[PDB]
Amino acid sequence: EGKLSVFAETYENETKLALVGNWGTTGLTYPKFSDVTGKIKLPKDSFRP
Repeated sequence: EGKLSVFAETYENETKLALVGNWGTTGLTYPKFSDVTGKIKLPKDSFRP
């Protein structure tokens, strides 16, 4: 009953644009997308059915 569904999880990673008060995925020494550990890379488009 209802919608039976399975869930996937990822984290988005942004950093300051050379510490100017702004931010984005550039100037980033870490993975653009990651797991909860912060080191494991998990792109939003790396996931498949």
